Amino acid sequence: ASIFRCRQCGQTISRRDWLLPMGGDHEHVVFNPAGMIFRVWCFSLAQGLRLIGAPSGEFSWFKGYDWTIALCGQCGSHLGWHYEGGSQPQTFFGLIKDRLAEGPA
Ligand SMILES: O=C1CC[C@H](N2C(=O)c3ccccc3C2=O)C(=O)N1
Ligand SMILES: [Zn+2]
Repeated sequence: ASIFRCRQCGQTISRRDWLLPMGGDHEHVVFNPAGMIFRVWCFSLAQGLRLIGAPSGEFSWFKGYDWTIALCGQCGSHLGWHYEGGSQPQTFFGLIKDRLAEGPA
C-alpha cells in the first residue's frame, strides 16, 4: 500500500510518500456550494491527471490558492483539484480520498 490509482480505471495518480500535511493534517473535510462533502487528501505531487481550464479563487477551501479541476487523465473521473498561486507551497493537489485505490508500487 504505497501508490494511489484512479479507482475507476487504474491510472497511476500519486504515492503515500507524497502526502502533504497542509495546516498540520493531510486530510481536510470540506463542502462545496451544492452541499457535497469531500474527504480531501493533500499531496505535494501527482501524475496522470488532466487539469481543466484556468484557475479560479471562487469558493477556494485553501486560503491564498486558486484551483483548477483535476480529472483522471485516462477515464475523466473527477479526482480533485490542483491548487496554485499561493505560498509555501505555491502549488499542491487536493484529491478525493474515496476516488482513489491504494496498493503496491
Ligand atoms: O477549493 C475548492 C475547489 C472547487 C470547489 N467547487 C465545487 O466542487 C463546485 C461544484 C459546483 C459549483 C461550484 C463548485 C466549487 O467552487 C469548491 O467549492 N472549493
Ligand atoms: Zn480513471
